[PDB]
Amino acid sequence: MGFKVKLEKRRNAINTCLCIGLDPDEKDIENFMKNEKENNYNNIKKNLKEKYINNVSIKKDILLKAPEKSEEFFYFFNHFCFYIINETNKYALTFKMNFAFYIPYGSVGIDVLKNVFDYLYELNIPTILDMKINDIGNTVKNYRKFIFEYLKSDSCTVNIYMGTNMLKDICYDEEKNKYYSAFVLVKTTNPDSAIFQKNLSLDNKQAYVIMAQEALNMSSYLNLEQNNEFIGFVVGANSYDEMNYIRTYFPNCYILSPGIGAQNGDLHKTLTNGYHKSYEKILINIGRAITKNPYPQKAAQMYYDQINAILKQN
Amino acid sequence: MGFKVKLEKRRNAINTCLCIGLDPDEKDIENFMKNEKENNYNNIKKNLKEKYINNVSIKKDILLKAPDKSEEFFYFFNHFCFYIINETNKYALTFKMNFAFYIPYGSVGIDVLKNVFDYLYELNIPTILDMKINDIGNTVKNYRKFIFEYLKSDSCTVNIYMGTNMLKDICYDEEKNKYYSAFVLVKTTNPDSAIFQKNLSLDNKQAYVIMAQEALNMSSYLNLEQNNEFIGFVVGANSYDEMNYIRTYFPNCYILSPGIGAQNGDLHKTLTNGYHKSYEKILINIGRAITKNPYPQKAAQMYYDQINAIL
Ligand SMILES: O=c1ccn([C@@H]2O[C@H](COP(=O)(O)O)[C@@H](O)[C@H]2O)c(=O)[nH]1
Ligand SMILES: O=c1ccn([C@@H]2O[C@H](COP(=O)(O)O)[C@@H](O)[C@H]2O)c(=O)[nH]1
Repeated sequence: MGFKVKLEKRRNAINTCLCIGLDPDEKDIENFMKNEKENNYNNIKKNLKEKYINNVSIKKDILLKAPEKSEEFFYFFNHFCFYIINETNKYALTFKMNFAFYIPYGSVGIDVLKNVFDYLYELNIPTILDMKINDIGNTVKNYRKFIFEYLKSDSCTVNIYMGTNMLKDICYDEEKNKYYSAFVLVKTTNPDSAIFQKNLSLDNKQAYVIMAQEALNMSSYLNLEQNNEFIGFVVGANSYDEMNYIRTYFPNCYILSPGIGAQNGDLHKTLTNGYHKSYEKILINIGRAITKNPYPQKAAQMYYDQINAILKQN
Repeated sequence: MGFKVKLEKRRNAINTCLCIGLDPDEKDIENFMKNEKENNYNNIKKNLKEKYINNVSIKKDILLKAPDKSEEFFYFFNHFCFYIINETNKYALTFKMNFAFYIPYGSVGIDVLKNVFDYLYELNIPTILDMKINDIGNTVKNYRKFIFEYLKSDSCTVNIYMGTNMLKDICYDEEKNKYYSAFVLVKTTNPDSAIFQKNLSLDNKQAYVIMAQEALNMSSYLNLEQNNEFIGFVVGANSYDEMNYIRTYFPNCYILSPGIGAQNGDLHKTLTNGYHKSYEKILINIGRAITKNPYPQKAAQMYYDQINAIL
């Protein structure tokens, strides 16, 4: 229907802006495999009872077999992702998945990535692919096809330092007359992100302000928000004094904020600075704090309740 | 094994700085399949006669089949890349392959990319993966493993706008005590690349300059060049005023320059601005002008001879 409408519907459904990050590393997979075998696959057996696992399109036969040795890594990697989604999805307004974690093993991880997006799409849960794509317009069309046609993602992240015009070939497809949403990197959770995003300037404005400004110019040029799509901003949770300014200077803009949890922020200051009455425009991404926690559903609910309490106090 | 030594060794062997870009699109694959079907698989049959094709590690049971299905697209895509490598590798100092062209179909294209790097690695031809990676240090280690451990690439491209420190987790691996090379995006061939790389500045030095300096400071901090690795710059062929500034201000730097051919540059002016006696420090990337040309070897030789004349 459009990412804007889809986000706004689900926010009424579950009343949160929590964005769960699903970034499984190699140690998450082996710990999951060892724990399932020592506990008689209690989580995997629960996955196979879930409805939508019968609708994934890649190696469905292998995935539904009860515990083909070369497929062992594919099996537990994919089932670990189902486990996290099954355990925590009721608290998630959005799921964000970083492309880097699904490529380091070659094609096998892309098949897992495809199944994860198929799974979330049948749950009708909004998705974000954190791929931070950037290239010339001819080349970036390949990224658009992978993100929005193959995976059927709702959105992705973009690094427009090479030029804002790349958004014309990411957020718009003239041949299908289709519109897509994206989050451009504005201020990032790197400790040394300032050297370029702060200390560079044009007309006594810091680079992140000018980059956010240029991003919205492209958004209006492509008429995304008339098609219920948008171009948003990635603003790190630790950047409290740029967050305010983004919300103040650009009201009604969508912000994706990572850095709470594994990178050690303060949730109240982040959410209040980026707050908006439509709080789907202030997505709080929490990944490793949930996915590496021993009781993931318990962890998701903890951050779910904390976010709602800070919303009420707004 | 070091990238600096590998580049300079091969440069003496074939005496060129041509970088052949292998960016096959959807129509390159369909056209290759169509012509192979019309002409009794003459190029695919030539690919299977090569000794080194046995060195690919993914689905060799399909790749080495006589030409004959769900595996049909994978087969012709993979063989098209081998076809180009077989036709043109004698003129290439390095091969650069842009990750974007290998992902849009899902995992199948990554299998081709792996086999392509396997093929080039056994031919001992230097490789570049044009992926322009950028992320936090924890995340980018995954790119380093995919690029330098899985594909065994010699180098890749990086966008350090998120912070120079990501190079610490790309060009160096503390657990293995291994060093890798990279090319940082400095000035790009976008028509509107100026909006950020030119008009942004610190104390009236343009953003690309401060990014280039910050890139080499990181290279010196990691002691890359004593481990026969380096950090280089991506400087567009059309940017003659910055190409010359980089060559003078950073005299011994490695430069990777794309944009000649399909993006309508002038080879003489680009190469002269960035020239260095060790001309492996000025790689000229040519992609579509060769891969989309009807006679790829003839086009590669055309640019090879043209580059050699400019010296
Ligand atoms: O400025 C940014 C942009 C994106 N991410 C991504 O967000 C996720 C953070 O998850 P975690 O730190 O909660 O585990 C990772 O995928 C990371 O690459 C950041 O951490 N900071
Ligand atoms: O500033 C840049 C940086 C990288 N590339 C890459 O170089 C190749 C262009 O070669 P060609 O096919 O245009 O000849 C593509 O992979 C493209 O993504 C550019 O064209 N311009």
